[PDB]
Amino acid sequence: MDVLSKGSLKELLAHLEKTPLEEAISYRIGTVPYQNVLISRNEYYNQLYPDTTSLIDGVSREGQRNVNGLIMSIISYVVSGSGHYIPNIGFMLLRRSILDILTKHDTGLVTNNLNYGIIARNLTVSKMNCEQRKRMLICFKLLAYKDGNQNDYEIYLNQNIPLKQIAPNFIPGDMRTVIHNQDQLAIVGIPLTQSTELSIRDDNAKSYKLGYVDWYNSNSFLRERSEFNLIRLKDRDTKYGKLNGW
Amino acid sequence: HALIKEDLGQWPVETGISLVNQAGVFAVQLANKLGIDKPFVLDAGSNYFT
Amino acid sequence: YPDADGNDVSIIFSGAMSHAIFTYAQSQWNKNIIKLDDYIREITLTVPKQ
Amino acid sequence: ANRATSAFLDNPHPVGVNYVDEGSRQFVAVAELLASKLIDSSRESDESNSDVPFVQAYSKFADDNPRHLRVKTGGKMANALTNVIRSYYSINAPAIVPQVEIDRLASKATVSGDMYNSYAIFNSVPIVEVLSPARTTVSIVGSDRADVTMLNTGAGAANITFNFGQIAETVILKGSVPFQLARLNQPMPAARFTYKLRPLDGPFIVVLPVGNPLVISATAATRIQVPLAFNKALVESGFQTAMNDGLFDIQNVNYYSSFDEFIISQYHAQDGINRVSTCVILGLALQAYDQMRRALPVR
Amino acid sequence: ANRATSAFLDNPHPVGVNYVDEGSRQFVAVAELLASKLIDSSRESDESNSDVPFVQAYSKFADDNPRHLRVKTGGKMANALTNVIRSYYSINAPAIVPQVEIDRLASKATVSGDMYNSYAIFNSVPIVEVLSPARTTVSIVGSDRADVTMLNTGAGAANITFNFGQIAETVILKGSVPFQLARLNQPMPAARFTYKLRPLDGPFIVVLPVGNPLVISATAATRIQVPLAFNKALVESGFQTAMNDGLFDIQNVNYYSSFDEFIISQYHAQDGINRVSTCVILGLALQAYDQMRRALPV
Amino acid sequence: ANRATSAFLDNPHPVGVNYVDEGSRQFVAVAELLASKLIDSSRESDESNSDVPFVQAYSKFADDNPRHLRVKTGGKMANALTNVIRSYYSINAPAIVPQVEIDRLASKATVSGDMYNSYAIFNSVPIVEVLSPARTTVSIVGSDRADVTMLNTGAGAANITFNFGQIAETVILKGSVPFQLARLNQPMPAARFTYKLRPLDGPFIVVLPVGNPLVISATAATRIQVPLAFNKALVESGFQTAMNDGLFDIQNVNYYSSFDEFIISQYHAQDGINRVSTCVILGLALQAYDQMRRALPV
Repeated sequence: MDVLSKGSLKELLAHLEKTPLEEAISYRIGTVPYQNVLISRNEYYNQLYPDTTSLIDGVSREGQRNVNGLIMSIISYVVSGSGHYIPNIGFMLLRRSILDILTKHDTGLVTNNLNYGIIARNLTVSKMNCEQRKRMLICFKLLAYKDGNQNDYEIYLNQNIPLKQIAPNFIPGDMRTVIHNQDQLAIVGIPLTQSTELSIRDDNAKSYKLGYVDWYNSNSFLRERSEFNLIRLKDRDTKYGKLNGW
Repeated sequence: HALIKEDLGQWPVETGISLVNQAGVFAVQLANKLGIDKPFVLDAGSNYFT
Repeated sequence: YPDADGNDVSIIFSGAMSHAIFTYAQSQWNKNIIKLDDYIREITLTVPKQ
Repeated sequence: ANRATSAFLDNPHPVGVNYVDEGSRQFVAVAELLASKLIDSSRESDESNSDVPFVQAYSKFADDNPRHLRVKTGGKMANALTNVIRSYYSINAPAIVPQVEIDRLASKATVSGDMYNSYAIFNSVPIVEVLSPARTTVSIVGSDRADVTMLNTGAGAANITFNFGQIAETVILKGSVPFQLARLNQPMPAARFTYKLRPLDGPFIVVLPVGNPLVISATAATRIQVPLAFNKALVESGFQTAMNDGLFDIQNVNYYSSFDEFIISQYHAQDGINRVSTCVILGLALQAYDQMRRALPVR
Repeated sequence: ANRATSAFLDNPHPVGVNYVDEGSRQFVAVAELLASKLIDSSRESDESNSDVPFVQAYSKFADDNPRHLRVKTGGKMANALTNVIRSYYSINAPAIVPQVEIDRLASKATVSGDMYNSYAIFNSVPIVEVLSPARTTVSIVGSDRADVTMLNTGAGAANITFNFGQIAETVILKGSVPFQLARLNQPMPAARFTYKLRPLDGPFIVVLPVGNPLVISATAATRIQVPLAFNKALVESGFQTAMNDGLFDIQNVNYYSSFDEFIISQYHAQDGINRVSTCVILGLALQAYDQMRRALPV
Repeated sequence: ANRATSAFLDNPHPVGVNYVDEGSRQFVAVAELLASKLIDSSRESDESNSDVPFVQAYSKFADDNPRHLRVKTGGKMANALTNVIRSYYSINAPAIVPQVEIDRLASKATVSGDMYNSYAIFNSVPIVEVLSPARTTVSIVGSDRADVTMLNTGAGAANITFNFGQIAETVILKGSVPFQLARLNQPMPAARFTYKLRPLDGPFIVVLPVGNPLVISATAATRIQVPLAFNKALVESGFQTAMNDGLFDIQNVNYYSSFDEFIISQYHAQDGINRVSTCVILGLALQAYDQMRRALPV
């Protein structure tokens, strides 16, 4: 809910630096990602409404234990607000922040073999709005410059002309580009009636939209009560035990 | 010998007249005596000694 | 002694009906004590959308 | 030997694994409480010929003041409840309700989400296995009251083995004519009309004579922990409404006549002790579903 | 070829046409509401240690105060409710209660006689016909759970046709042994224990192998629109009470075991929609009757 | 001649003879009233955020205050209620509860009623005997809905005698195929599907043709005087709980599936008029046991 309200590249990057990977992942099994299902939308139809599940719905789904699974969960969190279920990630990765997973080499994750075309297909980029595509391209560009695969990012953009039109105009190394960026990446925001939408993505997105006004006021006190005497998880000092399976 | 008694007063009742009617009238009096007829919050966290 | 929510629980020797009547009245009034944020939400539902 | 089993105990489909945490149990409990208030407000509205009691209850339920041009279906809470009911029934049902919605709807009232306050008695009789020799014929018919018809054709009396499982608490057997029943490796008592058995005690052998068919009627009672708001009359009515509306039309699932059979069939699975908890939650949701549709009718 | 049918579905008798209008519907709603207060007045009397709550409840229901030398009967409303129930069951029953008396009793409490603001589930399984070929025996037993016993003494497998009507919403079939069932002009699937089917789909063919008998248990669910004050448990008890008291004792009518069978049998008549509305109003009247007579036995 | 009887009608065991006086009857009514307030209070406490209604309800019921560490046994009222239920079932039960303790518990509340104020309808069908000739075979299965399957393999039509006793009010007979039934030494009518009979009319003869078997389904209704607070749904569930908790495990006793079967079996016996009085008291005790246990599981 907080990641969706960020409307600037500066605010989105600042949030990712503060947020650990734990809130990008989820601990709920969910269902299989791609599946033709019939859902009940009684506000419109007596019959069951056909739809296809995906990873863009704000609902947890099963993900494999690999770098592709971790990347998909991070992007889904940015573009949808809810991550995926990757089993037993490990303490060392969960304590790192999202941006360091995307842009730093000390995390212990190899991302040199990522295929951008396959990730977009798996994330169903076709059923994404303008804001979501921009956020996905921000994550792709950060990974591309981290591993030196800047050429592959350009090849992917050239193959997808519509994405090339709305691509972000920032260079990850430079800071002048981030300061002067003028993109609008906000998905949720204060304005809508308490009604139901037909699609799973549209219904879940509207649920975030209607709950943002209430979340703006109620989160302050309830949060502060939780970590009144709690040590911050992000970059927590430890004995640096091990990283298993990566 | 010793004992503990709860003193809530003496409220006589007439046999011929309706008991629910008398109980309702006595209920208004009892609520006023206990001070619970009007909205209130108990503030009894300060009366202690260490 | 303090409770989980921050309230103060007083344990005293008292009568049975005095405890029952007083504590029941507390529950009834507390049913209508709500947070300000919840009150604002109730108000907003009874006014036009603007 | 021949094997006979009750139809409703054959291959119970897996149940949902989502919406079973404490937050989701609170959401179902909140829905059931608010659905009940809706039906009481509907009676008060009819009696007083005013929409004030209904508007107040619908606003508390749907968080949206009713409008003439639109259609009243329960709002977002109804959408979440209906789709959550589907998820409990089968694993193949999708999980589409986000958890920001569940937490938001769980806060509309204060209720204890514990589902183990009280108990309930379910009457479905489980006959897992009836074993008969080659000369005999055995037929099992019924769910609430199982009727077992046995006919012996061979020369001598036959022994029939009854297996009632290990979950049912008590089982009462009645015969059209007096019959002989005993345990494994136990003397046969004199012929009686009715027997009371403990299914945990062991397999039971029935001596079947060669003369005339013997019909044994079985009735069982089992105890399953349920919340204090559980009401069997409402849950059963909610079950049929869900089946009629098509909420249970998922691929590769089994269909049951009543909620009695559904919960008992799921209990007798390999991991039934964990499946019953989900079914109880589905039962409370169905009771909330029943009260909600009866208050808001759609033809 | 033989055909078999459910016993309770045979020859539904015509129902009454009086006491269906708005004023009469509100009389039944008032009678149900006031009779309910009569039962609850007993619990109030226990708590209040006095008979005043009961006296108030009976005075409103009967327009007369209770007496100790008289057996409490209910007065005009009890007489009106009893006679109105008789008219509902048969068209041969007289309509004795005047309209003016109905309007006066309908003004006692504020209600709306809307009988279409809710629904109920009725569990009577309708088997209109079962068509079987020669050398095949078919027996239909039961009304709430219908058991069909099928025996094939012939040389080969037989095809038996089921017709569940066009009214029931769902029917679930559970067999003693796995069997094959399919719609007309459809291929047969693998043998399964349970089938869920919509009667509107069409006649169903079940394959009967030669050997031991096959028994199929049928459970059906039907949705009928009823008033919000409807309670199936009270209606069912009222049906048995009225039958015992002889309110249904009239020439040239049929007798049913339960109200579930009565309403479904009438719904499957030549024009069953005309009789469903009257049957539901009879249900509310019976629910009022059960409460009134249990509080005031006679 | 062959004789076939219902299973549940065979050998009703003697019912206990203690705790049936006016004072003991008052105790059961008070226990039922206090238990109902307990379960209603428990629901309100769960609905609300505070536990006041349950604390008062349990204090009145158990004569002590609830504790978070000790278990909620229900007090001496729960102990007395459990033991009297044991005594009511069989005459061989101990019945060692002092009468002074019963009177003390009966003074907690006062009840404005008795055990004969109202009535209830019981649906078990009594089939005392079915008499058949040498060649025919008759099987009776069922208690809520009796199903009598008769098959004729002789030369010609046979006559089957039905005895429904003299206690039941009305019995409804339905058949798989139309059949003829008439009273003893009376002409037979044309074949019909459903018959309505008064068991006191006399033994009934049924014409059984040679050929396919005939199955007759019987439903009966009996009226028994009960207190106004009687509820069959609560009594039936209380009956199952008592059996599961082992309150009925006594030597030389009979076991029944439902309380409806138990009360009809006792009524259809010599001195059955005196037995139903104790069975009704036991039924109301089971109502209190159900409500008390569902609020305080152990």
